[PDB]
Amino acid sequence: GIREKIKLVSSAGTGHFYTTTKNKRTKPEKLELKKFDPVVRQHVIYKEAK
Amino acid sequence: RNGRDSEAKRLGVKRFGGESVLAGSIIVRQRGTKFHAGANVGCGRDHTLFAKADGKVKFEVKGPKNRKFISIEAE
Amino acid sequence: DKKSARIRRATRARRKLQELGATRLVVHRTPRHIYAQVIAPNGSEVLVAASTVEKAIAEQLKYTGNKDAAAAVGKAVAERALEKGIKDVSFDRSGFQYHGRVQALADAAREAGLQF
Amino acid sequence: AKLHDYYKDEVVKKLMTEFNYNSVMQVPRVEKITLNMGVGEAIADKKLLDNAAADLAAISGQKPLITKARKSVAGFKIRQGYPIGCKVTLRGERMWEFFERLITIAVPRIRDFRGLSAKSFDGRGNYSMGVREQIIFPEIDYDKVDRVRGLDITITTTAKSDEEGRALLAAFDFPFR
Amino acid sequence: MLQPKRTKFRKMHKGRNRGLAQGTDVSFGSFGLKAVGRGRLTARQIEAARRAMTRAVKRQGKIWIRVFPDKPITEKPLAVRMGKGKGNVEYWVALIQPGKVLYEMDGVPEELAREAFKLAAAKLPIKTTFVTKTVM
RNA sequence: GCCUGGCGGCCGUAGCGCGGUGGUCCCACCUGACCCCAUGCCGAACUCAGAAGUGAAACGCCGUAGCGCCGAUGGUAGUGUGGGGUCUCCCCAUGCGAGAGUAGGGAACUGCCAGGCA
RNA sequence: CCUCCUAAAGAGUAACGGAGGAGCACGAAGGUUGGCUAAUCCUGGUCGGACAUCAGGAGGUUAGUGCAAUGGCAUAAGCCAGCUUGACUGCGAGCGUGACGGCGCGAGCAGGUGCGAAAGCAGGUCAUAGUGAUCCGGUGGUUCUGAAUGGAAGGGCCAUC
RNA sequence: ACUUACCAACCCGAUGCAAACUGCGAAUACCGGAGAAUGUUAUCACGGGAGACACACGGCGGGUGCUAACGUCCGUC
Repeated sequence: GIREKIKLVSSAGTGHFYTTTKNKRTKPEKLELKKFDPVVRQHVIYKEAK
Repeated sequence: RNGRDSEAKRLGVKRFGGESVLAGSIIVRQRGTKFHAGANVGCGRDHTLFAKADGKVKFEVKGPKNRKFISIEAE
Repeated sequence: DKKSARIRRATRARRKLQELGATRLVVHRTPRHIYAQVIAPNGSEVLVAASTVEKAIAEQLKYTGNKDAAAAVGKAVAERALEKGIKDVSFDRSGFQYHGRVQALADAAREAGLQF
Repeated sequence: AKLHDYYKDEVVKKLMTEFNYNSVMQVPRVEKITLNMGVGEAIADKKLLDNAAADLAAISGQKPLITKARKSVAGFKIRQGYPIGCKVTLRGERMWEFFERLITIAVPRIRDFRGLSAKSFDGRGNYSMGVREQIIFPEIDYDKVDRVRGLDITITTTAKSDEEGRALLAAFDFPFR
Repeated sequence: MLQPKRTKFRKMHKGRNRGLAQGTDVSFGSFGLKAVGRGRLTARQIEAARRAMTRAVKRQGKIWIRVFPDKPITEKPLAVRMGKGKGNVEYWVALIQPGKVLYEMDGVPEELAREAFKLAAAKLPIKTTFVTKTVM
């Protein structure tokens, strides 16, 4: 319902992104997580986008 | 007001005491841990009990609470 | 319930070691002493033991029940373990915190050459 | 401090004599002293509980623990987790220091002091008494109060019955009616 | 007219009335009316029999009712077709098996008890018999 | 042989209560708290350095059918197959046969290791 | 679509049969390490009332679980705190359930990572509802293709709306 | 605060009832292993071709209906 779809984009420039959801109303701060980037095969910071 | 039901889930003991099992075969499907896991038996995320080794299924009752355990005995 | 708390605190690690089928170096601790045993996977036979209440290591200690005593007991149990041929074991703190005398015994065993 | 070794010297001997105990450790020992306020009306404003905590810090040296409402009761408009009180637990040297600071100093300063109760022993050898004015305590200045709130002090013991609990507390010259 | 004060559910299945009665001995009083037959006992029937026997013994002795109607019985209205949901609750019954002691009685002579129980059994739909307290 | 500690087997015939009993070793409480470590306050607990005291509490052992627990035989209910009736429910032949209850039992039994005392 | 019952002690089983829910939520309400144990009542106690916090006692799960019901949960799956991103990528023996489309569980291997001294745990959450095939099309990546040749358009493959 | 011809929760003893209750619990059925005898392989897979998807009554176990119907809806023979 309220909880809207976003993508978390790699910070390695590979164009890889994960996709998730976020409640924008509560906790509006941008999401940031160490996720595995398979293009570079390293754990890298992924930042909220879209 | 009462014309509703859910698709039956086909839960239950899929493999009975003493039968031979290959590794990975589901023994019992269950809501909650009605059967607990013992030797060479793994518990799944939805509490499914499956064989972690090739063997024969064995049922037992163990522990202070008289709980039922599924074990696989290597043949 | 100072006892029952310790057993129900250790029970998860005890059980997990039982499913994994590991030879477990169980440590027991008390205000005056420290005990160590290595117990086979079946959980009903002791292969090697050690304790401050002995005479092999009791006269070389200012006071049984200090970190030096724990280190000595760890060295003794590790030495007799390697003598009897047991190398790879799993530590079982038995509900005591891995902080003080328990870790003293553990690192003594590690230095003496028990892989855990 | 003083009352510790006074207990060990005199009170142990007297209790041994007048209750014919077999072993020294049968004599009761004062375990702990718990001071508490139920703040009550401070659900609307948190500042009252902060003032109460400051009062506890003034009375007892250690800082207080804030207690939660533990459930929801529609009668008093509370819910699980709302701060509704503050408490301090006193053990050992600080317990004996507070026991001095109570029994010697605060006891003679009750308005129309008609003695003190004796039925209040919980039936198992533990005492509890409420003071109706925190200003009774010395460190609480008469000018640094925004609202008047009493408190409760509970003195526990290793006693087995109210009779020997009364004996131990009387051995410290506790007032009674 | 007896009825449960409340129930978990409003409508029970029909079920069956097989088997033999439990509670087949005069436990409270000295005399009792026992069921030889099998069937339902409606709350109206129970009230009718109770009224008859309480009139037979003009406010004297004590009377126990052992059977309580706790089963809802539904009936569909007239000019209505089959299906369209289960019918609405209309009355309550007690299933009676043979041997079930229905009423119990104390504090009266046996002749008056027999007369009162004849007047009561004239209102019930099942054959009954007179029984008396026994030891062991 | 007796006693204690650790880890198991079995999971109430093993528990809960009541009465007694033990400190040589062990265990328990216990003494102190700069430091190792910790309290959403408190050395209460966790933890460290010890050994003045007491087995008070806890713990182990022993006794006690107060409660829990276990529990026949016989009968009863139920039921597979075949047959019958007065067929909403029953009965006959044969095989299986409860639950509840009664009599009675019951104050667990046992394996490896270590220490003390014989 | 999910829970229970009818449903006749494996599965499955119908009616305009009897009763209730779902069309979400949460970057913590996930992972791991360490720790902890409820409801209710009884008694005593300042404002305190039958029911606010405190102290002890009986009690032993009559509590709790993000939301229905069932089944589970003390090693806790319930509560609290520290560090964290395994709500990872490729695969997957072998199973279960479907007419099929599909759905589900899964040890284990490779890579890289979090927590833990370590054994180890982690491929979201106590489990089971929280969903929509195909076609058309939009976005990011990918020189796979590119209608004379080099590009490019368009198309394919991967991620996603 | 006395008190009470009304009422009275808890607990204790006796007494029943339950599809959506279970501190118990069968007979049957079902799954698996081993062994004879018996049965025109009656089992499994793959391929060519179908038909059929209005069922009816009787017995037993039930929902619904009134343990009404040559009623209706399931299970099994």
